[PDB]
Amino acid sequence: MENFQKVEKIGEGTYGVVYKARNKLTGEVVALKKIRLDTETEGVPSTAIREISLLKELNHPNIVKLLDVIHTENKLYLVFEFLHQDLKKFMDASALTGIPLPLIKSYLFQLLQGLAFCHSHRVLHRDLKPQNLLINTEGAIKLADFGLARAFGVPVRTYTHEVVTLWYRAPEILLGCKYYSTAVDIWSLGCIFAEMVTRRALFPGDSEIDQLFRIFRTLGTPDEVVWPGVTSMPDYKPSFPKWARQDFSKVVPPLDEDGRSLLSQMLHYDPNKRISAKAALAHPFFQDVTKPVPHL
Amino acid sequence: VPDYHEDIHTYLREMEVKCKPKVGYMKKQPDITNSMRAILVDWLVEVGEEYKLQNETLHLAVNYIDRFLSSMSVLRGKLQLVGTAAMLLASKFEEIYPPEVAEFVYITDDTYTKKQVLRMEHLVLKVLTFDLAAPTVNQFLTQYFLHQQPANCKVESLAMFLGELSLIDADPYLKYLPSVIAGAAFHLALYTVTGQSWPESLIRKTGYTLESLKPCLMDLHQTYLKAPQHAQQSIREKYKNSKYHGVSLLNPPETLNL
Ligand SMILES: Cc1nc2c(s1)-c1nc(/N=C3\C=C([N+](=O)[O-])C=CC3)ncc1CC2
Repeated sequence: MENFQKVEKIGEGTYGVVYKARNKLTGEVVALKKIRLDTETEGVPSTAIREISLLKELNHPNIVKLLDVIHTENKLYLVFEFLHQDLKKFMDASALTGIPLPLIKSYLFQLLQGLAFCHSHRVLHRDLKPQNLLINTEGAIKLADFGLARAFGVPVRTYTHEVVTLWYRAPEILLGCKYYSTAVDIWSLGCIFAEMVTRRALFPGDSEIDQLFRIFRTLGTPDEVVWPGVTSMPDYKPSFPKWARQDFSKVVPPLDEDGRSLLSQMLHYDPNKRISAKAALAHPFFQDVTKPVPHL
Repeated sequence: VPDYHEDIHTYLREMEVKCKPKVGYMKKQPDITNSMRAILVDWLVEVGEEYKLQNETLHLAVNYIDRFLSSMSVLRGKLQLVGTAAMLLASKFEEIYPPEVAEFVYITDDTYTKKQVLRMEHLVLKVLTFDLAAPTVNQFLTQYFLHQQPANCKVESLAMFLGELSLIDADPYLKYLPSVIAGAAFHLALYTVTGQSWPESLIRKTGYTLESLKPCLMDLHQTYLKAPQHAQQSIREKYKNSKYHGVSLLNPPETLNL
């Protein structure tokens, strides 16, 4: 820690405060995530245990690079590579003007490559949201904050007292299924994709029932035909309203046909029919993907 | 619906080779023995049952212990402190909400303090270089189950039972990789219950001929026969419950016909 100089605070994660810092010896600018580890608590928090272990297995351009873990008596520091800012800020700053389509398509392509890498190395992220996605001045976007990430060598069980986002939560989780799957991450990335295009959150719910009704009123109320088993799920009720699927052209106007085809395959109700990250990368939407740079 | 099961099974086969405990590590331990390890591992089974923990949490804790005991010398009075620390870390990694540290101290009959357990946790992390996502027999067995034709609850619960028994005895089962034990376990459950064998689907996927599984299938058979006489009984008692379809009451085959 002697070699690092704290420049400024850049944020707060799922366990500690984060600073921008520079290596006095090499010059490299980093992001120092500091967790206080006094005496009496529960020890090293589980969020830290998972982020460190999973993240040091994952080496990929579209996943934040954990550079070093500095280990002391009363504090634990995680040294990450520094990125310029997060998506949420870039969205708010690019609100009204809009994020250019080519930069949207580049970003989703890169996010899908990172997600395909995670899933093939049995890692669920579970918390994909604009605040957790980081961008730099060169046009890269990277998956970050793996505190709630789980290894799914054995199926990952559902929380109930949750602790996740909402907004970017998959419908099968809201309807009470027992297990997570890689489909919940693709649902989140679909919502973010729609959000960059419409410049606003797709399903901004205030509770679980409020969140379901926001999905329902945009994609229609699911039945046995689109999603067999859906009427025999714990949190499903036959009193739910019977709404109809709206035309995708009125939900994401500024999107071409290839784009709407993709978004609709990412927001498929049935987790089995929902498109995988690997499959999405082969989609015609990404046939003309370029690498533009943001106005940052 | 898969798409990367093959990628995952490939990657788990890479990782188990790297996350493997040193095979002859107990000979180089001055104060501790395989029999002491058997008591520790068995106590952890009872801790799992008492605290309603996942069967995977158990498998990961044993892996942590075996890796930690591969590079650090430990005296008998501290072996339980290593195991408690291992279980606390496996609980933080695999459980949604792990038991509090206060609970992990109470299970030790106040042999250790909260301070010591918190300190061991930190030492365990340092020795293992924060590599906690280790492949387990339990993991491979879950994948192998997808190649059942058809599914059988007794086969699944029996396979698990035999997989947990291998955790108690380092004396043979540290020379086999988790995937191989999982294979032996899977065949022997299949054979005892329905008379079926280690399927063709898994021979092509894993590359393990029934003949390659034979050495391990022999040791596990004896263990299954000798189980009711073993010094350690926590796993048999655990798998007598109706939630595991009473698979431990079942009669082992007298021969295997290999
Ligand atoms: C909770 C968090 N985890 C990380 C964060 S934030 C992180 N952020 C950044 N970059 C910045 C992020 C922001 N921001 O608005 O979150 C602002 C300036 C820089 N750069 C690197 C990281 C590393 C991982």
